[PDB]
Amino acid sequence: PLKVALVNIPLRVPGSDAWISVPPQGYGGIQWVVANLMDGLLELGHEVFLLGAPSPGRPGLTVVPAGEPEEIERWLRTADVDVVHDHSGGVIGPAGLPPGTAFISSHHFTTRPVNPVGCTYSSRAQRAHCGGGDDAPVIPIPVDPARYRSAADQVAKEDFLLFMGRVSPHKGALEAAAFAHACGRRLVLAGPAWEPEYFDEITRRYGSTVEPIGEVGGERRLDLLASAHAVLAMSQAVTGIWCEPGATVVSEAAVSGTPVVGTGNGCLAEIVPSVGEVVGYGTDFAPDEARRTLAGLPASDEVRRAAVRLWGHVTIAERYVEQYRRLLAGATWK
Amino acid sequence: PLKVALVNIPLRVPGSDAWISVPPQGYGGIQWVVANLMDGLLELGHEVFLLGAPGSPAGLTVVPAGEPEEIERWLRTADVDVVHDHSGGVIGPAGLPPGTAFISSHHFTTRPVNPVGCTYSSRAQRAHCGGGDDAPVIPIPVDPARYRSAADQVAKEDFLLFMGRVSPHKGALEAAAFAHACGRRLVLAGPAWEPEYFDEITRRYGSTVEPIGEVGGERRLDLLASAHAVLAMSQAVTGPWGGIWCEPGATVVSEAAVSGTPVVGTGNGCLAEIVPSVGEVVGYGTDFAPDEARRTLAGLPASDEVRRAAVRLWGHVTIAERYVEQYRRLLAGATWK
Ligand SMILES: O=c1ccn([C@@H]2O[C@H](COP(=O)(O)OP(=O)(O)O)[C@@H](O)[C@H]2O)c(=O)[nH]1
Ligand SMILES: O=c1ccn([C@@H]2O[C@H](COP(=O)(O)OP(=O)(O)O)[C@@H](O)[C@H]2O)c(=O)[nH]1
Repeated sequence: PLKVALVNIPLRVPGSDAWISVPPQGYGGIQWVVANLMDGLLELGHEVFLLGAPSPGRPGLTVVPAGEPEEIERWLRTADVDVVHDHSGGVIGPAGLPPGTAFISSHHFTTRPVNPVGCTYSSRAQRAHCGGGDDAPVIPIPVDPARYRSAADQVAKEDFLLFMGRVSPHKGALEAAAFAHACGRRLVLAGPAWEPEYFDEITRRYGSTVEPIGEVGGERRLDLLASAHAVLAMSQAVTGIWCEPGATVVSEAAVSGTPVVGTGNGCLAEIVPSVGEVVGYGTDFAPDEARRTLAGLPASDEVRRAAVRLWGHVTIAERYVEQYRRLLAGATWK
Repeated sequence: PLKVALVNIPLRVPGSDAWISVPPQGYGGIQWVVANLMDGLLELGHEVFLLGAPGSPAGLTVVPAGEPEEIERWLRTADVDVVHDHSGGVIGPAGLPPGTAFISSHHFTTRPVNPVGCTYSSRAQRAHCGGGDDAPVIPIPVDPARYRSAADQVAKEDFLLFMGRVSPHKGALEAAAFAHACGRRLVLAGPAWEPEYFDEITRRYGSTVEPIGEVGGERRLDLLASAHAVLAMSQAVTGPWGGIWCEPGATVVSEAAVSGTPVVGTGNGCLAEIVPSVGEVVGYGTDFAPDEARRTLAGLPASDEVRRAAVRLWGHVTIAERYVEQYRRLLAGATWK
């Protein structure tokens, strides 16, 4: 079995000197990746060391009290692990690691990575857009069904469409509102709204469709993912040009028995069709084609099974351990 | 002489359909770099075609292509010698007519889409973006004619000035901490898009900071000119861009300096390279000893000193000319990174 350090993106609760946790109390895509990843890792019986997230006891899991990047680099210089798995985007790197420690990253950004050697990408669209070479492995966002509402949880479906993410132009909140209005359905707008003008223009334009609820967390987040009719993942090629790297909410919605309407943006082209349908860019959604797009979305059972088949936390973590071992074997790229 | 197509970063005005101009109506430093460069280029006798900024004040030609598709269609048919990208690779070399040269100014913390024919505003940026030793470094240009002069005789005021996004990596908090140490006021000019951080500042340093929100036009210019110093306190903090923050070119420094205002900054990325020309580099974080920051503040150079400094190092003409040099190199068949 491996000892594997998971370097989470080091990040402070806004306003606080407290840390954002893995998993996160609210908004936080990468911290969710690490959490369904570490769960998988541990189920495979690997030893996990959680860094950049000083956070929640389970066997095999060590939460290192290191969050400051220099606290991490220091801890990592003397750490007795086999695999440094960076999820932070290069807050730390390969140099200064003890000899025979393998370096690996999962790339979660639209920009080219600090550390392209031993880098992995959420999608082929991402790899391409970041300049990743052909032998660079593409490994999707993983999802632990245990973190999310199951069929056994008995959460009933309701009428609304759901947006969960930052209320920002590249996330397509306005386009979500335009789709939901085209279907004659409410959009619950769950997410941090930090850009006032764009928020106000959403409500000015689709005020009667959208219900803004702010950033959400814990039980509410899971109940919302579980109950929504569809989750809207409508990222837009705006200024990068925005290419969605891995689209965290697509595995969450699907694993919560919720199908997805998204765009073909970056990674959405590759994953959305497995659990829903891809629509075009913009806000010009003809109503009946839209309601028609809604009514050919799979059922809770089929998306919940596609999620696990394709992105299951154990399956995906096994795809990573095979890389860790290529690395430790003397394998490299790119 | 040359016709240079200059690609601004195409961005809509928030909540509107209209475009952010060059120079920008408010906040935006790529849009100023471009404005300041265009000035230089226009002065040196070249023809400029401004893309990525339809609707801007119009030998300049402002092209009505703002959308990247709109821009790249125009580029595919234009008769220009040089395409100069400032957008971070919203467009690229492929599909330009044969013998059009490609060059970018890299304005970002992250590695560029178009590493070939890329230039960086600072050596920290180039190092940090993985740019080769052959990739020109050419800092932010400043056109003095865009700012207050000595002749303008703007009366200096007591206050310290922050001018940027009130975000953590820009160190608004730390600037408030530095102003409080000096016993001065911090005029906090800029977009506060992040409530809790901004609430964090006002909580710790409420009698120190005067938040005014975003500014432009004549208020902006006067503020740059009347401030006792400008605060450029970027922090080596982790971010949404991914990685540690590393200030690539720090446009506000050149602005301050050419306005007769000295700068107190950190050593973050480019700052280390430009701030000691026009003021003092200080430590990261909020722990400033009063008397020592007070020292730092009274030891800063005078208006005349920094203005001579800005022009000398970052003069729009002198900086546009180092670009042209790079344009001709490319058209002559040179390459790099
Ligand atoms: O109010 C919210 C909005 C979003 N999220 C979470 O934030 C992540 C969104 O990350 P994603 O990669 O989909 O969007 P991005 O982080 O790229 O903007 C997902 O885990 C969401 O469940 C949340 O917890 N509360
Ligand atoms: O209220 C404001 C705040 C900032 N700025 C301008 O915003 C740009 C800040 O760019 P800088 O490179 O210093 O910081 P960054 O672009 O990385 O946020 C500069 O031109 C400032 O003069 C402005 O015009 N009004």
